[PDB]
Amino acid sequence: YYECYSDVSVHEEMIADQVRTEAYRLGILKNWAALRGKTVLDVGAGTGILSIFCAQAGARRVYAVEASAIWQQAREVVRLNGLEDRVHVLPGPVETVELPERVDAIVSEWMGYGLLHESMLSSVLHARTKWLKEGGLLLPASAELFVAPISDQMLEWRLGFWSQVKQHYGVDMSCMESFATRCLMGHSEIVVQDLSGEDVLARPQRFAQLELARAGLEQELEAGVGGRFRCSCYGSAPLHGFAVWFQVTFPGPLVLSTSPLHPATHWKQALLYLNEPVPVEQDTDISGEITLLPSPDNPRRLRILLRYKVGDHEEKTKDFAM
Amino acid sequence: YSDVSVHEEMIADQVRTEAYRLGILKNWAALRGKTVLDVGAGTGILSIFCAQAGARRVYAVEASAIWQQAREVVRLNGLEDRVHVLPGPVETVELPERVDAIVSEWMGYGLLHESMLSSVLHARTKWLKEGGLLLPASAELFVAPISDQMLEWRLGFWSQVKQHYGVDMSCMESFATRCLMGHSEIVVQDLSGEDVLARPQRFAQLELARAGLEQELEAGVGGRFRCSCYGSAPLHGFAVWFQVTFPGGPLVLSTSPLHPATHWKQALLYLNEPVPVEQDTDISGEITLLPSPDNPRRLRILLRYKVGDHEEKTKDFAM
Ligand SMILES: NC(=[NH2+])NCC[C@H]1O[C@@H](n2cnc3c(N)ncnc32)[C@H](O)[C@@H]1O
Ligand SMILES: NC(=[NH2+])NCC[C@H]1O[C@@H](n2cnc3c(N)ncnc32)[C@H](O)[C@@H]1O
Repeated sequence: YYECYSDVSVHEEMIADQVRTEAYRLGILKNWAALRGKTVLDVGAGTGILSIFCAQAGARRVYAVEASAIWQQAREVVRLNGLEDRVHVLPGPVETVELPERVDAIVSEWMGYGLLHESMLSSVLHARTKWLKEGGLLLPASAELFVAPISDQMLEWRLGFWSQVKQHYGVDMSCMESFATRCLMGHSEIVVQDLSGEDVLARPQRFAQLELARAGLEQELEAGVGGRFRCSCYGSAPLHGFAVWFQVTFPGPLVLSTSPLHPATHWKQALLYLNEPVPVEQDTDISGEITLLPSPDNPRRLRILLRYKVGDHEEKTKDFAM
Repeated sequence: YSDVSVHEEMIADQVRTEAYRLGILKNWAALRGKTVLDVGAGTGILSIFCAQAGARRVYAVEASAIWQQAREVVRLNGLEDRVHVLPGPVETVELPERVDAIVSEWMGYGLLHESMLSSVLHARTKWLKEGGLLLPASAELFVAPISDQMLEWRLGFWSQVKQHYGVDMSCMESFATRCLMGHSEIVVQDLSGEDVLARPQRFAQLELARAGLEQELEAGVGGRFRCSCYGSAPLHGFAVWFQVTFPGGPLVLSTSPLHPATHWKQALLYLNEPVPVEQDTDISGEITLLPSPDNPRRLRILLRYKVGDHEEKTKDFAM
């Protein structure tokens, strides 16, 4: 983990994510009145680009706390922009860092795949408890989870591939389709893949909301985060499972979304495949509940417990891990 | 290989699958009425190509659980009379006769990574008749110095941050070069002809009919090379790729960046830093493909090179 964020690739991926980086830039600059002349704490600053956005927004003092080796690159970026007097890159975890003062605001890019995989939300909440002033600002302030049933067209392509071999090469391989379905759908993994609007089978349902200012959100991460949903299918298509994505809200309201209906990001969406495709029709009712949990082996690994019911079928469950 | 994705990836590789189909079908005269051994048949698609080419019998040996799907595929094509799927490794399988030909899809990344060449050589010694047909029959290894254009854009990205967000990050290019080039790992990436700095050089050839080739793989495979640069560009390292040659009745399946792309792409051997070169800059050296000391299935590459008047350097790559 320390080895990943000390490398260039993940930071190159995060900054080249134009939708994400421009959203944080605007969400910060939009809060100029709340940041002008104030102090900011950046949890997991990486290269320090968000700390510099806060200084450009008028912040008097920004502390860029970064645990991996990339803090030495953040120091170089900050001096390269002539900002080391206002932006102080501090190495180490935010839980053991020593600030000279409680800060007026906390900014952090903490979200992982499925919102909570390999996430540093607990590190941000730990910094909110220890260093945020009473009534301080949080950027982003909240995260919203969404779910929708899907008919993954790419999966349908990989499933029908074996029925298409004979047209191209003359060898009938349609008997592979039953075997390919079990291999691509029978597993219990969370699949990270980006879908389009054509894949969405019903109206996306918002099933959970996390307000980062709430005390006790820390304990609820251990118990599990999620909620219940109900939707009606747009039309007839094979139900492959569900897509789970998130958005974060900045106090303005600016929204950074990872929805398939909105421009793509590096998070894509988290796909929960059923064991087999399920035929559904227009106005088919799909209800259930989804819980985002830490894996019992690794508290940084996202586990998702799915409970669902399709029409008159009996309620089923499935247990996913990243 | 009991999972579908690797077989789906192999068959979706149109350049690879069509080359094997033609190397088999164009050998109809040599395969008509003859027997074929398919080493690692997987789904059995190559064994059915050999049947259409005219083979009187094909033994499709497969060691993973995918042999049950190949058993179904052969039945679905009405060919279980002359195509027989036999489970287990080719080293312990019992055939009723020696065969006239061997067909096998055995090449891995860098030709010899997660390859089954030894199993094919084991089957050549045990089951192939004298002078029998091998499909493919040989493999040719190539090297060319490269200026990776994708690597240069990944390096130049940090100087472009100030234009969009107003934060200068050009100090990262020095740090990104060490991280993307200072490692000692074989990078599997596909290049184009624009990346090639000099005329590709063949530095080794493997003849699959040769007994004792298996012992030579364990000592190392490769040879020397010499090339002069096309023009001026930063030298980032060397790309290694292969081609397999079928006996004609001569079709070649290439993984060169100058030829249509395959799933093997090319094996990129990056230097620690970029090296400026110009037109007619002579690059000489030697490359050896070896089994890793930790894992004999894992490809290691010893690179020894000299750029112009610079001192001869070496670098030790693994997959
Ligand atoms: N946004 C994400 N999904 N991940 C961002 C992780 C970034 O925050 C850094 N980071 C993670 N946890 C911490 C922590 N407790 N304290 C400081 N930096 C941290 C990590 O080094 C990397 O730069
Ligand atoms: N990896 C490749 N270059 N080709 C695919 C390997 C295929 O050959 C099969 N295979 C590999 N080694 C052997 C062996 N010794 N005997 C039989 N089948 C084998 C493997 O199960 C898979 O279906």
